[PDB]
Amino acid sequence: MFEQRVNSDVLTVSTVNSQDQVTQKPLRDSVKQALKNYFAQLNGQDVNDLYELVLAEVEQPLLDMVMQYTRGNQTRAALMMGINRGTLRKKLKKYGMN
Amino acid sequence: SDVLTVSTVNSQDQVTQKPLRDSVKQALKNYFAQLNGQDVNDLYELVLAEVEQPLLDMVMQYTRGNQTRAALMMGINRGTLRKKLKKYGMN
DNA sequence: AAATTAGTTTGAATCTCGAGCTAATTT
DNA sequence: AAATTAGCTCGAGATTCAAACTAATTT
Repeated sequence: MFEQRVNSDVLTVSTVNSQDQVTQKPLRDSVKQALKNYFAQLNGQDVNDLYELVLAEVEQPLLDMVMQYTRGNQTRAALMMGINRGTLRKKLKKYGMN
Repeated sequence: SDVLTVSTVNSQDQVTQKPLRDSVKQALKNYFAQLNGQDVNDLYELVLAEVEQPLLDMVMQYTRGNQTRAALMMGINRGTLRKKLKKYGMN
């Protein structure tokens, strides 16, 4: 009665295909594309922060959204994110959202 | 300027970059809409996994399997990297 | 009025880190 | 042969955690 939703189709993005149709592709694939494009524009420059870089690009929208969902309620936001309330306050401060 | 972007296409078949954070934002709005007040619980490990896997995968490809060079690029410890590689069964 | 949340501290537990070593692999 | 990397181990330092609490806010 319940069709399987694989982990990769839980967070998805609208895309356009070779027959000009709108389809949902995983968010992972967006991340793959951002990076292929990041790499292509390196031309041998040194990177030492790729993890923090990516992590930010993802924490900011996540906090942004969960805070809107909870209408500013930090205790609720922490409970649905699955992290300590203090940890959250730390992150909110890090991105100027407190 | 924004280093992490993706390609979008509009109705006039013109292509344009957009920040990766915008995709994430779309994805979450879509997730929240799809659940109607069902409780969300581990949203941080969820997203982090969706992002850490293709990150490891792309960097390992770029360094051709070299874990030591990979960790250096990412700015994390070689142990941490191995640990993450274990976590997602890429070993 | 009661209930919940914000803001804060304290210490325990978990993670991340560099460092250090040898065997295997690449150069 | 020399050089680098993989796979370990061991603390040390940093981070996340849950408890506590009271003031502030929302219900």
